[PDB]
Amino acid sequence: RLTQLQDAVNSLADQFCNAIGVLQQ
Amino acid sequence: LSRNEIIQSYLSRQSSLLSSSARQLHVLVPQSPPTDLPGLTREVTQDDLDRIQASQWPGVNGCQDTQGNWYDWTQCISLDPHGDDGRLNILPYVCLD
Amino acid sequence: HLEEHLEKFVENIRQLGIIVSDFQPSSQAGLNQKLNFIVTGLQDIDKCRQQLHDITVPLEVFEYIDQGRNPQLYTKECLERALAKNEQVKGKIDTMKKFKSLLIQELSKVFPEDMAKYRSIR
Amino acid sequence: GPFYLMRELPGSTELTGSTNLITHYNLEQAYNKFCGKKVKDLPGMIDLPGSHDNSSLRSLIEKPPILGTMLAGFRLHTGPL
Amino acid sequence: RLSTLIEFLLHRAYSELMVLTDLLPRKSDVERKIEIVQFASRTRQLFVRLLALVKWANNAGKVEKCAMISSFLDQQAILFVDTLDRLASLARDALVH
Repeated sequence: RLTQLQDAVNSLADQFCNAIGVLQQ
Repeated sequence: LSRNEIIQSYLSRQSSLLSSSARQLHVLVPQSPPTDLPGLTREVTQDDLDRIQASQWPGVNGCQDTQGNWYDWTQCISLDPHGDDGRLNILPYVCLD
Repeated sequence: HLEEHLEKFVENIRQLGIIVSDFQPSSQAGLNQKLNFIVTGLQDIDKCRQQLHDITVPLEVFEYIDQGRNPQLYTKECLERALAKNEQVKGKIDTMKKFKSLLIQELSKVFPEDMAKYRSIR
Repeated sequence: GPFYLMRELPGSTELTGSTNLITHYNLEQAYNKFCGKKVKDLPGMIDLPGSHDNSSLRSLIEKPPILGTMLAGFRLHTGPL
Repeated sequence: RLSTLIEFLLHRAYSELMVLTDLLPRKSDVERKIEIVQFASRTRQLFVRLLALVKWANNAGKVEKCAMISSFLDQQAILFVDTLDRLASLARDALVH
């Protein structure tokens, strides 16, 4: 459960990253 | 780092969605003003020890959920927070083999 | 103004010298001699007049001029490239703003508290 | 809550991409003249004022740009043939 | 300024061409000194045309550097966005760590 929560937080933060990357591209 | 291929981008959506995932959402739990040791200074109260062992305590022994189904820490809760077919899956908190 | 006229006179003197060399012995060699002397004197004048001014053009402008093209060519291509670049970054920013507005609508649909706090931000 | 939120608010700025890409430096007239010239060169003007141009000569001119009058008059006699 | 130095270099080249024409007419043949003088005159005319083109480039439209600076600013903004993305990448590296 807690590992899933950490992975979900990391994926949420990555979400920001991939979105912005796509935009600049 | 260019990426951005329709295929490369499409893989990203599936991988990210899999890790993450009518309300069927857990019952809201409010303020906890009396904590068992510091907040209420009720350390070793026998009722509390009896309640944790057999009674349903909303946050000490389990998660209430909506629809009334009660999920204990060992059990895995399947719930559907978004209004979509895909359902979030809280694996067991304790996972004692 | 005067420097351009001096350059045009030098070009005309060069054309006249070329025509005299290409033509016949009858053409007065003393005439071409006086023409070359006057051209040298005018160049010394072109210099003295243009010895303390401007100081700029540190660009491949010379390469474009020597690249069989005028500013009416290489400079136009450079300006078009700059315009394409500036139009593209504006499209970038506009698409970013659109995606931000979409996610703002979605997060407003998600939490009313977030709606209130972003209304306070706006 | 308001505390530990919105670390700072940016304010209003001018240097931004705008629909008037041409007026970033107010050259909306230079771009118009460029489009008009494209819809219509230096080598052409040189060939009209004189005759034509060349290649080795242009390279020599670029390299140069990067870098007894009575006796001269008399020295004319080369028997020019 | 720079145009003055270019004109001085052109005058020096013209003097060198005059000396070469002298040498050719002296040691050159009658049908050779004339050809050498014609070639030197063509070179001088090309240099004068190059000087006229340099004047036209120093004149005409004086915004080339402005457009170059605008393009450089746009490229700097794009590089700043890329640096922000790479900062997010190193931040998530620290996170997974």
